[PDB]
Amino acid sequence: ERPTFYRQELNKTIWEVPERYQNLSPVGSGAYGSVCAAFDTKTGLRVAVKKLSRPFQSIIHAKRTYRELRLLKHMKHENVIGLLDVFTPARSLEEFNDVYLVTHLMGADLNNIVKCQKLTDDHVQFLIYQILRGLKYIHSADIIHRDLKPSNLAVNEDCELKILDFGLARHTDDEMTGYVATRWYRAPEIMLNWMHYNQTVDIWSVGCIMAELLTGRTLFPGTDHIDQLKLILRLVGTPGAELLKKISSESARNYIQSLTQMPKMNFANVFIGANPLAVDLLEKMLVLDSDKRITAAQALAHAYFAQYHDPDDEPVADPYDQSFESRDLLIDEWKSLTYDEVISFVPPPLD
Ligand SMILES: c1ccc2c(CCc3ccncc3)c[nH]c2c1
Repeated sequence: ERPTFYRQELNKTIWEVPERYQNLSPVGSGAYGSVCAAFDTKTGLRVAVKKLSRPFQSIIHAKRTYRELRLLKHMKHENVIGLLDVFTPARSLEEFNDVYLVTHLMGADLNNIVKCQKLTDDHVQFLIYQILRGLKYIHSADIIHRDLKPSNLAVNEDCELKILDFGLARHTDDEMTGYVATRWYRAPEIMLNWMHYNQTVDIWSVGCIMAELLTGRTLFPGTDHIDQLKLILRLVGTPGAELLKKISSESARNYIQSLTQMPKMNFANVFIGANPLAVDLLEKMLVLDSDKRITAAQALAHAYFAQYHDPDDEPVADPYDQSFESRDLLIDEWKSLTYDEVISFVPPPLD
């Protein structure tokens, strides 16, 4: 049943992993967790192993660890990060304090691709198709990613794409401040807290990404929140009375009304030389009123993706029980719940 584990110190941290994982080599960084690349001798796959930093330190961390594991165990889709394995060296709940998570090793993110390679319209078609395909899956389980940007999209040498790094923790105010890529892909309602957000925030992010694939350049590289809002409103226009009413914040609504009114720009004169179907799709995604944006399912049927669209191979997710989110528990209760999820994990099959 239980595998044999071996110990190894790598960069001032003790990795204790099953024997199946060999040639552990440190990768990236770790405020969320330390990450090693390894070779999985059971599957034959190169894998990334994450050891969680201080998982049951507070109630908020313990719940976040449970949330991450619940979410990762659910995701079973080609275009979304899947769990290969989850383990602990603990033999009981009483000595449980470390969680390790295993997934397929990724080399390149979409940021590396747009920076370093020239992309044809067919590449943009295929890349955006795959993001939307994964988003249809994610959104069908009532999961909102909340933080789609090129650095959270893993891409291989065949242009095959996966969505990673879900909005699990809140960002700090400081990492959202200034001339930063962490805010450039955020929908303005979430960036400025206009109203209760919903899954359509992710479609805004896809439009920003699509635009950057087409031009090679950030669409809204604001130097701060307000500079970024001005860049957004220059392109899409200032809001009308209908959207203004939906902005629940009185001060945010007051500030918007201080701005000089601007019409929506001609997107064919911004996205010069782009496929007219790409421009049409962008106009449907980069809509200020979140209720009027195209959804992922709607966008997959758009003519831009006619080469790739297959309605029989665009699956939806199994129902995801998210009722834990409204629940208030103790640390040892979240920890016990987390332990049950580690021990009940079944690896995905062979093909
Ligand atoms: C689940 C979520 C995240 C991770 C990580 C860190 C992110 C990553 C993913 C793939 N390759 C390299 C780095 C490693 N393993 C994980 C398991």
